[PDB]
Amino acid sequence: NSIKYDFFDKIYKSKMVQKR
Amino acid sequence: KVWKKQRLINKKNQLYYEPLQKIGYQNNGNIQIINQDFKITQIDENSIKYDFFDKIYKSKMVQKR
Amino acid sequence: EFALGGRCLAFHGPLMYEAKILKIWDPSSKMYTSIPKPQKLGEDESIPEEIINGKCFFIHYQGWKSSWDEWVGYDRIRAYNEENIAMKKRLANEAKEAKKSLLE
Repeated sequence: NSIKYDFFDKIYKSKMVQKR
Repeated sequence: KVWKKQRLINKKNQLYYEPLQKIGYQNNGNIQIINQDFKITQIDENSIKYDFFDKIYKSKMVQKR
Repeated sequence: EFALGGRCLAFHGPLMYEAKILKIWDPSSKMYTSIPKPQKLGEDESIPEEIINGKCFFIHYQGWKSSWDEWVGYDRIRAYNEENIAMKKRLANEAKEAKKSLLE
């Protein structure tokens, strides 16, 4: 269970990026 | 709007099918967890988890942006 | 499909005979599970060597006497489903056609 982990880290970083 | 699940047919005429995208594939409730109209999707259970996750994400961003 | 006490349909030549399972064989442990069950191969119980190492089952043929109990493995014991019933009826009809050809 690592593909989900990295995908969600990327999506969360993008999410804070869009919500700075 | 009304939704119904398909009825039980003989497995002689049952046409099981499996998709390839495995992340986004719009299916009915006729799924299988692991005349060409009653195809039951073999859902690849982890795809259920994935589909749930980004669905909750979209339900968040509809009200977040 | 394949369980203790469950129905099964096993091949016998160009036709099939439906039976009920009584013992489930475990080739790894050299053991069968029966019902009125961890127990070794019986003193009078044995399986043919081509199915002693396979998933064999002790079945009783319905419509046949209790003396026709047979040890049949996964080779002939099919999965009891709609296809199994349709295919039993198909080979029954083919047997009927063979009989009619022998007659007419």
